[PDB]
Amino acid sequence: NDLRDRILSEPLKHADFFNLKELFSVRSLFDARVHLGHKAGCRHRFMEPYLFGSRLGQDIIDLEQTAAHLQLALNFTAHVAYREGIILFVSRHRQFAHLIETTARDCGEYAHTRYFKGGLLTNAPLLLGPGVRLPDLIIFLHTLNNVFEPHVAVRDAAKMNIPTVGIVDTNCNPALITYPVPGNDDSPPAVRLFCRLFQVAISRAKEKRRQVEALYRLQG
Amino acid sequence: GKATERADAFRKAKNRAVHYLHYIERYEDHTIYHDISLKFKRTHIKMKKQPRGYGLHCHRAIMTICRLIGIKDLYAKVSGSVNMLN
Amino acid sequence: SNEDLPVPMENPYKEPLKKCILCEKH
Amino acid sequence: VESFASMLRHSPLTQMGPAKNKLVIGQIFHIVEDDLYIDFGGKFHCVCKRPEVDGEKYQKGTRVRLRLLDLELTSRFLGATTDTTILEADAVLLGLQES
Amino acid sequence: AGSRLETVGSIFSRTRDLIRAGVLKEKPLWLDIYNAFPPLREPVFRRPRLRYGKAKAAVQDIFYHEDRIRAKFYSAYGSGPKAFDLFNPNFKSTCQRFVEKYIELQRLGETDEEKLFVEAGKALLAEGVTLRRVG
Amino acid sequence: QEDIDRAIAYLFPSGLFEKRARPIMKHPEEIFPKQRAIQWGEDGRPFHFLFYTGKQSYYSLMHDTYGKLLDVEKHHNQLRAKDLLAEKTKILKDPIGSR
RNA sequence: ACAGGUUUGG
Ligand SMILES: [Mg+2]
Ligand SMILES: [Mg+2]
Ligand SMILES: [Mg+2]
Ligand SMILES: [Zn+2]
Repeated sequence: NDLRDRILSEPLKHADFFNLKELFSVRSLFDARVHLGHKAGCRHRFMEPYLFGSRLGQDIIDLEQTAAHLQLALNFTAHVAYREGIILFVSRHRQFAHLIETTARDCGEYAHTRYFKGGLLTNAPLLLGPGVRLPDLIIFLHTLNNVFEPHVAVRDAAKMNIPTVGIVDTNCNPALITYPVPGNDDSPPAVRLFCRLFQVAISRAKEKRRQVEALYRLQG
Repeated sequence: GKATERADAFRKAKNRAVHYLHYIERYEDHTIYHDISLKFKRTHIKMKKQPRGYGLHCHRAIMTICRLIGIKDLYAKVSGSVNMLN
Repeated sequence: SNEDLPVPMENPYKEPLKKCILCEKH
Repeated sequence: VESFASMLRHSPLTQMGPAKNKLVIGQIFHIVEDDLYIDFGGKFHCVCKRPEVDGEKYQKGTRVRLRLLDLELTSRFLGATTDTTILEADAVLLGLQES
Repeated sequence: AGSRLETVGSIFSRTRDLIRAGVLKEKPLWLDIYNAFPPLREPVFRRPRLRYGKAKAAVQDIFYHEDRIRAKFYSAYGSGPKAFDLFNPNFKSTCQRFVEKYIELQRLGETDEEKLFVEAGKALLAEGVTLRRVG
Repeated sequence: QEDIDRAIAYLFPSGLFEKRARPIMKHPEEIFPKQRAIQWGEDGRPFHFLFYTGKQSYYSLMHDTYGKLLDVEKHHNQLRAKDLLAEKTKILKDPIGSR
């Protein structure tokens, strides 16, 4: 039991323990239309510090802070996937719902791209089952629903003390999101880039966990 | 907790009060850190930090809330409305 | 230090305002 | 390393300037019985009606020519705090990659 | 059980002070990762108040010196003959070639705008492209 | 079963108008309704990847149907690109009587 | 004032 704490305490002492810096860069985010946001009138008030400027009406999201936030988001999701944490990909957007279900299936994590029920996270012991384990991380691929209002889980996770990583556009509200990533969530390649980044992050985390357990079996 | 029966409302409030728990920073576990003067919807609360000898000279409900928190020394003055929920 | 930073200048693509049928007439 | 402002100053969307009456090559990525979802590439996808001539030549993956009118359709109305975005772009169909 | 208050503080503070008080006997597995790699901004709740009065946004417009020549190009010739290909990252349009000729004709010691404009308009014919002046 | 119900009707001849009130002895799988299988292991992690959607069977059926629709779409696009028509109309099932 | 009772189907 004393050596079990070593497996959980090892990755906490390193910054890039899973080597996620090679996954992306500012040029890898630029060609995916990530730096593009909505118009100037659709700008949320809490998006001003995360913006680079306005290119003839359309707001431009800076990519330096985008990558600086994405590094922390990928590190956190890789660490929670390493510590055997339940990860739920939530997104209410009727264009990439199938892509998100397939990404969560290839990741071995869980997905919610359908109509989020009322008491799902709060009234879980009555909505899901008698005793249910709530997800240890919620990754939001679209913060707003089809009504252009903040999602229900973005508030229910903050109510249930569940960490939330979220891709926020120029019209989103990151006040309650634990790890916001200022980028674009409306272009197909921009969505696919984030889905593949989180895919490779969970894959590398589970693989390094299996390797650490392989050496755990040889340490005794 | 609201229900048709009084014991049912009591239980609905007991089992629902634990889900909303605050943590009150208590200076030396007997008082508050500084004198706070707050203005709620229509209630004015003025609470002052007191030494070890001024034990709970507050409203009859604020004394109970501070006795549940752990504050052993406090002076509070409620002006304006005296609504219990506010 | 950066040279490619945008400069606070006026809008060059400012389309001229539309005129009425009797703009600058008598 | 390359800075984001340096790549954005030389990005083609910066070179285009205003999106009014601009010739853009866009690729179709979805097909509806009468509507064609063309991806001109900027932010959103424009939905155009299949013309009468050479209508069978428009398939998924076909690149066509468009005259961009608006990058994103947003407008304000009575008592609205923000705009009502349509999540679409406005452009007309002219041809299919003449070459 | 826990703290279901969203507007009081952040999830990290609400999970830390609960264990500090001794009501949460089990530490969540994400708390060590939050203590190790905290985000840039603490996820505290902030109400989106509206902006009244003379107060405006803090963002600035994106404009370069090349736009002043791109406006002349789009005012005189309009859209270039080569249609825009937004998929190509290194795509160079006719207006970009025009401003590339303009920035060097500026370095060649010329100040007059006509002597910087019509000479680049004639230099574009050296490569073999066509220009349609919109009357 | 045709001898089980026949022997029950003789040994316990209950005269009642409602057929469901009579004594009946069948296999437990027709008497008891379809019970839901376990959804999570001993560690708490759910089995299906759509468990947090409320309807992990219906949404999985819809996801498989959409995944096969996209496969048919891409295969038919490639077949139209190669100019081959080997499929037929297999939807008209009127003489069979399908619903 | 450490306050409490009292307007009303609420
Ligand atoms: Mg968006
Ligand atoms: Mg009174
Ligand atoms: Mg009255
Ligand atoms: Zn006039």
